[PDB]
Amino acid sequence: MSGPERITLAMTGASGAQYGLRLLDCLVQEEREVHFLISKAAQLVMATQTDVALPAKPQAMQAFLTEYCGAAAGQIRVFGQNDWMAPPASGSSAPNAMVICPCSTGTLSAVATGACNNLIERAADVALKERRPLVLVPREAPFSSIHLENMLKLSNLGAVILPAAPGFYHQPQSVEDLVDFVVARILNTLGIPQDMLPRWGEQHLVS
Amino acid sequence: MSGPERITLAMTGASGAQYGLRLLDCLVQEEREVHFLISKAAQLVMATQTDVALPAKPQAMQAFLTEYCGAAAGQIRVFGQNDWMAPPASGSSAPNAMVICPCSTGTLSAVATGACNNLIERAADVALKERRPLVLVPREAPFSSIHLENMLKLSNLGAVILPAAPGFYHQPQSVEDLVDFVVARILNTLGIPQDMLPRWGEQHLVS
Amino acid sequence: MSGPERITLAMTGASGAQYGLRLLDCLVQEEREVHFLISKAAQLVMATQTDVALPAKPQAMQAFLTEYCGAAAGQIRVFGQNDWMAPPASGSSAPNAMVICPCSTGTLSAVATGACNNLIERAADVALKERRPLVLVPREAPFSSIHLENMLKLSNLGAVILPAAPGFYHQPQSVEDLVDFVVARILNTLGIPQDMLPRWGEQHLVS
Amino acid sequence: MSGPERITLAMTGASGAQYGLRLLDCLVQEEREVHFLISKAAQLVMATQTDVALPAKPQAMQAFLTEYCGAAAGQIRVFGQNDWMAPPASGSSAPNAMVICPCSTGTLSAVATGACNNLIERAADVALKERRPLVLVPREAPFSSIHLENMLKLSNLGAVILPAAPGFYHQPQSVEDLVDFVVARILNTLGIPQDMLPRWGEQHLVS
Amino acid sequence: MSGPERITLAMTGASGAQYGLRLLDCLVQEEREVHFLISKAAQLVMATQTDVALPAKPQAMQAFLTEYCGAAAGQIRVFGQNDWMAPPASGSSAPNAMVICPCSTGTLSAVATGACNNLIERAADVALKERRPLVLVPREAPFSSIHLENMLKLSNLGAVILPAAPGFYHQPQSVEDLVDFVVARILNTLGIPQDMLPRWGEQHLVS
Amino acid sequence: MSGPERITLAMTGASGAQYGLRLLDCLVQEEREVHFLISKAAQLVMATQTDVALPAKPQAMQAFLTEYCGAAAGQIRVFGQNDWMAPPASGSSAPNAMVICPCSTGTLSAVATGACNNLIERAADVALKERRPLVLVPREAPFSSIHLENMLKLSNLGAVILPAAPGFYHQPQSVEDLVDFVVARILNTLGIPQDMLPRWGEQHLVS
Amino acid sequence: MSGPERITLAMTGASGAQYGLRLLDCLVQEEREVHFLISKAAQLVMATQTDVALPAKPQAMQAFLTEYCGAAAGQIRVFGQNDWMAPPASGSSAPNAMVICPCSTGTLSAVATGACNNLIERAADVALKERRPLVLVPREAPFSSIHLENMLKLSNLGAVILPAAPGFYHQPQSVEDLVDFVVARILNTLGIPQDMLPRWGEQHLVS
Amino acid sequence: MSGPERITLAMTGASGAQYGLRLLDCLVQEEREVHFLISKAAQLVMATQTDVALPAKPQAMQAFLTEYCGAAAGQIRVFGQNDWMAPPASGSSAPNAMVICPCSTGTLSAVATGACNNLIERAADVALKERRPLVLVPREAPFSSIHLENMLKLSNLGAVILPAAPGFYHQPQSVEDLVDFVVARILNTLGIPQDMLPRWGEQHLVS
Ligand SMILES: Cc1cc2nc3c(=O)[nH]c(=O)nc-3n(C[C@H](O)[C@H](O)[C@H](O)COP(=O)(O)O)c2cc1C
Ligand SMILES: Cc1cc2nc3c(=O)[nH]c(=O)nc-3n(C[C@H](O)[C@H](O)[C@H](O)COP(=O)(O)O)c2cc1C
Ligand SMILES: Cc1cc2nc3c(=O)[nH]c(=O)nc-3n(C[C@H](O)[C@H](O)[C@H](O)COP(=O)(O)O)c2cc1C
Ligand SMILES: Cc1cc2nc3c(=O)[nH]c(=O)nc-3n(C[C@H](O)[C@H](O)[C@H](O)COP(=O)(O)O)c2cc1C
Ligand SMILES: Cc1cc2nc3c(=O)[nH]c(=O)nc-3n(C[C@H](O)[C@H](O)[C@H](O)COP(=O)(O)O)c2cc1C
Ligand SMILES: Cc1cc2nc3c(=O)[nH]c(=O)nc-3n(C[C@H](O)[C@H](O)[C@H](O)COP(=O)(O)O)c2cc1C
Ligand SMILES: Cc1cc2nc3c(=O)[nH]c(=O)nc-3n(C[C@H](O)[C@H](O)[C@H](O)COP(=O)(O)O)c2cc1C
Ligand SMILES: Cc1cc2nc3c(=O)[nH]c(=O)nc-3n(C[C@H](O)[C@H](O)[C@H](O)COP(=O)(O)O)c2cc1C
Ligand SMILES: CC(C)=CCOP(=O)(O)O
Ligand SMILES: CC(C)=CCOP(=O)(O)O
Ligand SMILES: CC(C)=CCOP(=O)(O)O
Ligand SMILES: CC(C)=CCOP(=O)(O)O
Ligand SMILES: CC(C)=CCOP(=O)(O)O
Ligand SMILES: CC(C)=CCOP(=O)(O)O
Ligand SMILES: CC(C)=CCOP(=O)(O)O
Ligand SMILES: CC(C)=CCOP(=O)(O)O
Ligand SMILES: [K+]
Ligand SMILES: [K+]
Ligand SMILES: [K+]
Ligand SMILES: [K+]
Ligand SMILES: [K+]
Ligand SMILES: [K+]
Ligand SMILES: [K+]
Ligand SMILES: [K+]
Repeated sequence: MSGPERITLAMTGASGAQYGLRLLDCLVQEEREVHFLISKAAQLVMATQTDVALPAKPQAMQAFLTEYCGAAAGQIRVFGQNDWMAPPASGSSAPNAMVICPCSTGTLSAVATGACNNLIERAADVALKERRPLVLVPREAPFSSIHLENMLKLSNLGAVILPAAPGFYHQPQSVEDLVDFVVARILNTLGIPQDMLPRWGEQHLVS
Repeated sequence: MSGPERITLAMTGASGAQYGLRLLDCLVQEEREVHFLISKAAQLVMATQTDVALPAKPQAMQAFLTEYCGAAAGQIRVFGQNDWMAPPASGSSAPNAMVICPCSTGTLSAVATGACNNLIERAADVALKERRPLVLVPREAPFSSIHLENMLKLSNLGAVILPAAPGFYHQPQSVEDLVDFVVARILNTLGIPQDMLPRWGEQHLVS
Repeated sequence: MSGPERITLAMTGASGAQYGLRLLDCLVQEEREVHFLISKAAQLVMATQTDVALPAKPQAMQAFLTEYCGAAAGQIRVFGQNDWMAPPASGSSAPNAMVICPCSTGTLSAVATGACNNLIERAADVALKERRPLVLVPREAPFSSIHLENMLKLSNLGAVILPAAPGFYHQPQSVEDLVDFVVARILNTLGIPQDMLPRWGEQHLVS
Repeated sequence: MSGPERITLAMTGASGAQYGLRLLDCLVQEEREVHFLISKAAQLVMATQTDVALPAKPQAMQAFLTEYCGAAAGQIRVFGQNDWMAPPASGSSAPNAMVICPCSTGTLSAVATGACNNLIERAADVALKERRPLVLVPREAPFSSIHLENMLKLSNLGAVILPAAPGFYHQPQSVEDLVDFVVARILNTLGIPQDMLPRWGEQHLVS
Repeated sequence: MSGPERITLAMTGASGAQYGLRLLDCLVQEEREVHFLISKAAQLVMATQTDVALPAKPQAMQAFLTEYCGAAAGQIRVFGQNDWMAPPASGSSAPNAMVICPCSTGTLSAVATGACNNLIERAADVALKERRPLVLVPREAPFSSIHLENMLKLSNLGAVILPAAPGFYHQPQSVEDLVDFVVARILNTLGIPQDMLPRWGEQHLVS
Repeated sequence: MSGPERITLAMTGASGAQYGLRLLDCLVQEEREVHFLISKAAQLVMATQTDVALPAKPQAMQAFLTEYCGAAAGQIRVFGQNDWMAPPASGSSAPNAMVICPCSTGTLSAVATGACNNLIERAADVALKERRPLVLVPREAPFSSIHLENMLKLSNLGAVILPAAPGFYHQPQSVEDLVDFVVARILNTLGIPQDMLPRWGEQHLVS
Repeated sequence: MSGPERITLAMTGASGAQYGLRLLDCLVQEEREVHFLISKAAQLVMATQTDVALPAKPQAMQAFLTEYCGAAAGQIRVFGQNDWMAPPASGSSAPNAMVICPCSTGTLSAVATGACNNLIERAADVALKERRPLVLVPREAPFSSIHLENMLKLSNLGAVILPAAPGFYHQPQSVEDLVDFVVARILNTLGIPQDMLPRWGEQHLVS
Repeated sequence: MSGPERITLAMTGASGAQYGLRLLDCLVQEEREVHFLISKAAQLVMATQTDVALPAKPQAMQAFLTEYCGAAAGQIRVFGQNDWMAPPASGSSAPNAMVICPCSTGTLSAVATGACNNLIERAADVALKERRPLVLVPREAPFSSIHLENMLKLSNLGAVILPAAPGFYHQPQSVEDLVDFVVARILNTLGIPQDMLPRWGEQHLVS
């Protein structure tokens, strides 16, 4: 397989739960293992703004998502926000790529300053210290200088800042086509195959 | 009226021509005067990726857009990329708010470094030196450190960096609802009335 | 009216609950709408160091403060520390000026780094990204370099750093006259009328 | 009226006394109140290089300028260099816009570093802490790196750096037309009406 | 004795003469030697805003303060603003702790930039080069970025920035109790005994 | 194969056309696909200073280079300076390593500031945002501070700055041996096999 | 002769064509060789705002200026905006001092960032890398922070930033006397004799 | 003579001994005095990679080089790596220009940080403190960020960073023509006559 075997996928409380769910579904279809983390605010976002009824407790959530995605047994692991026994809490874990999708401005801040107040924050701290892939998908507008300084610091350290800013050059016909644009760019960044967004200019031989 | 009487609206060659057109249409409906600028690459973007057939020459373009938006005579002015006689080229002009929507990474760079290679770039140079509103709507993913340093410099100087990153909390049902989300935030930033996005929590009295 | 129609007033756990209460009372008398936020530590400060018995729950608190200030019905809204449905959580809300009075060093830190761990912190994140007024009233001594770097970053971004450092040039005769000095400066910063502190030198014609 | 009711106009010892006098005269004609400050070196500049015989003492100076400009009684207030009873010494004063025209490199330095050795310097310190308009009109050539760092620091904080660098695009026929160019830009910056410099391109409809 | 034998106490022209006088009185009661410096603006502040009639000349002032505080003969030394023969002008002097209380923003600026235009400024220059204690008690609101950068530079070099920002956790009943709060913190910083402010939590054994 | 399948090779107007041609020829022999870009100034450099007669138009150029290198059909693609349909214009393209050989100081500047005025500049903007290899081969002497700051910024972001500074430790006998030294280092940087420069010390077992 | 034998004089599109022409005329009278460069925007400025009818093409322009100034044959050389065969394009050229008079903010930007999009920009890049004199004569008001950062960077590298900010201490009676003031300062900076501005205080023996 | 009478020529252990020898030979032919310094690693480079058999000891080396270059008696002085009696060790010496050709990355580091571990390093420390010419000829590829930061620091202080990066615009036919290109640029930087590289465009009159 091209790309990582295991992805830590953290959802935080920005608008854009759709991107996180679609990414989870694509990662499952490419037979990757997913370590799934979700914040309390992202639970509120999904509950109040989508019609996905995600159970609260980690075991019930793991069962629901496994069904939602047609995943294989053990393929999706769910860990709670203080579960320091989970692999992402330590750099001695097996290597995983991490994506925070969507990434709230508060989680962006925590990651940039090294705050470790929950497993999502610690898992990012670990990704950075181990030089493992870390992709952040912020969804905010406007971006303040605080936001931008936090993104720049992390980009300078090798994190990928991939805003939830879809393009229109594939002639999107639905919300889903926009969601898929961003998910495709994430998978491209991770080096995981995707067929939602063609390779620009692949057939163009001469100008 | 709340907000500026005159907006300089510059379209550049990022993906997202839809946002610029929708904004132009909303600004016309709020009876503002619009000084319209468009780059050669943004012409290519509109031509090759929308089904708006925008004429090439400024006078023909002014006629087309006036029709497209139902604008009043003289309400939309169009200026070409080297027309230094246009009001935006000088700070002695009547005050206008400026929005670059969408804003390519190259135009973001030019603005942040003070390059003045065309009227769009000069018009931004002028907005900043006069302390007149300047809103940039970048549409790129990922954002590199180069992009982020350019946005941060400009945000620190009082420009508003408003990425084309729509939210989902109004339950969007179409591409157009996403486009309108970003346009609404622009109009909110400018202080111009809009009814596309409700005021969050306006009826919420107690927690 | 001169000045903002709506103020988000956040009280945090620094010494100086008196300033926050006096400001709330003045804002009510100038017929402004107040969105009131208070941290758990500021509850402890008021409980253990004032003889204002503030109820714990938001609805009971809203009733108490409305009585305390002689406010009109709906004039004071109270929101709890995780109530993301409240207007201050989103920039799509109606514009409000925000004052954090008093501002603990921990809340100063959170605001300067973009941490968003409660509604007060998020509401400040929003104020800054929207370019809406944000006034911080720290009460600490000494100020460390950490404190000072956090204040400087925010001042450079357009927040007003207004320490709880009263002046003596109005010949204060009581604690209340000192409290009113600081409240007056806040209201002056906000552009809201006040008659507690005269306009210096207004009658002085020549030197 | 558009623009501020009251302007603090400080003249310091750079070459260009003409600009300060012309500005004072225009501000009087637009019926603004002017709080006039002048340094000892600027007195020497006016005395030795203009044929305006400005009296030394504040009361005599106030009488002379009131005559010179055709001002109304009390319209021009004059304050001496240590008169801390004057409104500009305190932020509790009524709001004024401040212009230092011309601005010597030493006064530029004092303002940028926060030195408060006289009323002009203090009045600028106050303008900056209150977020009130502050315009500096330096007249020096070359600009050293010291000068440029001082201007940049202040520009970054929201002061307007408006060098005494007139333009030629109105076809100036006299020294006075050059002086008026700079005065016009000052008044434009302040938001005060002026008819000396037309609005560039106001009649230009299309390119 | 705990703490320094000799304190250089400089009063400058900020509002808050009360703090400087109260500190002088406490230092006298703890049998310390005080080298007293006062600026011309601080003389104006005391004259116009307190009912302490401080004589102008150093010898007359030394006599007055010695009486005011019940000091011993030679215990208070007074030095004028250009008296370079005074111990504080040279680092070869016997070691003293220095406190500038209150500290105007102009004196803060001078100290941070190394300006040495009077004995107070030089005495601070010396304190910093000798690594002797230097405490600054600014009294200003708002603090501008200029103020904050000057405080941060000095704090980073080991000066103590102790704003005149009293706390309310000792249940102050008068202006004097607020003044004493700040004076207590100064004496704590200096390591000099004081009984005005109890030791927080000294009797609290367990949570 | 070790190393990238596809290289974007941009030639710009520095002295050293020989290096770009030799690299193109080596890349062809290692059966890589080459997306070839050349600036107008680099055309002038090749025309006026080499005896390679490179046709002007992209299709004619593609035919000429395919012959020059003995390339396979479609192996060399040529794109013009505004051809935004070419793969290098978008990060959604298939991954390529990019080398700018030689790299003029103006192209170095454009890349470091994010200017995107042609396809070479955009292609570098894309390489950096996608974290794809980007190698710059400047040929200038002296290097100014402007040059050096631009190289440092890009090196800090992960671009490889490989000046056209050949070594002499392989005992070069001709200009071609010097050219091959630099080309070898490029291919080593890219991870592409080369046999022009031996592996230093590969047979040295002990000191 | 004192000063340089050869000056590269670049005119760019700021207001102030008069200064460039007057300087050219003075340089000719001091029998210097002038390599003359002019941008397209500066052609528009001269055409639309002076009554100097400057031919478009370099040879016709060289003939016109030679007549205008009474220059000797070959004394004025004119080079077009892409003529890389001209001496200023290379540091291997004979040494020249360079002056950009007037200097637009866009040309200031290009020089400060190292952009080399035309011969003027390259010629400045070369001046800086060779440590040859480079004088920039900006004419803008206000100066933004972008402008000021660009000037500071270049001043720190040894370029002379000489704004078109004339002085009044020679009692100017006409526009021409103001123009000559700035030209005199340029010639003083270059070390070329001039008799338009006396040497300040040359006859003053004692104070 | 144009240029310096005395050059300190230091050879260090980068590849490119040829440049140092050729420069020494040209300096001798222009009848300059040369103070020659060579590191132990540069001895190894010359020994193992050239067929110049340079004696080890300073006196034997001085004799050999005097013969090699056809120098006059005393024209070449050789000093060993700890000979602090040599003129270059002190700024009280007669002024010399210094060139380090070639300049290893370790010697570049030492110079940039002020390390003074041998006479070459000290001689550069002295050149910089005396503001005497200092030219560094690094020969490395790639340049790391460490290298680039060290070059930038020194360039900012007025050292000339002249990489061993020859140009091809004189149609080089041999290794020697490339070596001579770099040597010519060095001599141009020093202001010493050379006829190896023509003056670009000297005969080009018009574009
Ligand atoms: C409906 C809803 C939408 C939100 N949308 C955003 C958003 O788009 N961007 C953002 O930064 N925060 C948004 N927030 C706020 C955060 O959820 C909040 O700041 C929270 O503290 C984030 O916590 P977390 O980072 O642990 O998920 C939203 C909250 C809610 C309730
Ligand atoms: C179809 C198309 C889509 C593009 N989309 C983007 C984009 O989303 N973001 C971007 O920064 N550049 C995009 N570009 C590239 C720019 O158009 C290019 O860098 C150009 O130089 C911008 O010039 P301008 O800033 O003058 O409009 C796109 C180009 C094309 C043809
Ligand atoms: C009685 C009392 C007084 C306090 N006074 C201060 C103070 O003056 N300044 C301060 O920064 N923190 C003070 N604190 C501490 C904070 O309350 C504490 O750091 C807390 O975490 C702040 O949380 P908050 O920012 O959410 O309100 C005080 C706490 C108590 C109990
Ligand atoms: C005739 C004259 C002209 C001066 N022109 C300038 C000038 O153009 N720019 C400047 O910075 N200083 C100029 N100075 C010097 C200042 O006046 C001097 O540095 C003084 O200290 C400024 O003090 P002030 O800032 O309190 O007015 C001039 C002085 C005189 C006498
Ligand atoms: C009544 C009065 C009150 C003042 N209060 C303050 C103050 O609170 N803070 C301050 O920085 N300056 C204040 N100033 C201004 C200064 O005294 C002024 O800037 C002066 O130059 C300070 O000089 P000094 O630092 O030598 O004492 C006040 C002045 C007066 C007359
Ligand atoms: C013959 C010739 C040689 C040049 N050599 C160099 C060089 O070695 N380094 C350089 O930075 N620029 C050199 N230039 C200049 C550039 O070509 C010029 O600055 C141009 O604008 C670069 O444009 P480009 O980056 O789009 O290729 C040379 C130009 C010519 C004509
Ligand atoms: C009549 C006229 C006057 C101008 N005056 C100025 C000016 O004073 N300062 C400036 O920076 N730009 C001015 N500009 C704008 C520039 O000419 C413009 O930004 C252009 O791109 C500069 O290009 P250049 O630097 O290649 O000459 C003016 C343009 C015109 C038409
Ligand atoms: C054959 C040879 C070639 C070397 N070439 C280089 C080179 O090109 N660049 C470089 O920085 N170091 C090169 N080095 C390494 C240095 O000589 C080494 O780092 C040494 O410590 C430099 O010491 P010096 O600066 O006192 O001369 C080379 C060494 C040898 C043996
Ligand atoms: C949960 C855990 C064992 C953390 C320690 O991990 P690491 O050594 O800090 O990478
Ligand atoms: C096109 C024009 C007159 C530009 C000059 O404007 P400004 O004086 O630089 O604001
Ligand atoms: C609670 C809420 C809808 C937050 C989203 O606000 P915004 O789009 O980030 O200003
Ligand atoms: C002259 C005077 C009362 C200065 C105090 O003003 P502020 O409180 O520092 O704005
Ligand atoms: C007044 C005096 C002797 C100052 C010299 O003191 P120091 O040597 O600078 O500490
Ligand atoms: C030419 C093109 C479709 C550019 C958009 O690419 P990307 O989304 O900015 O990587
Ligand atoms: C036009 C030309 C030969 C440019 C090369 O000059 P240089 O070697 O970069 O000073
Ligand atoms: C070898 C020697 C006398 C070094 C002292 O030189 P300098 O005073 O540091 O320039
Ligand atoms: K598109
Ligand atoms: K949502
Ligand atoms: K007072
Ligand atoms: K003009
Ligand atoms: K308290
Ligand atoms: K070698
Ligand atoms: K004058
Ligand atoms: K060449």
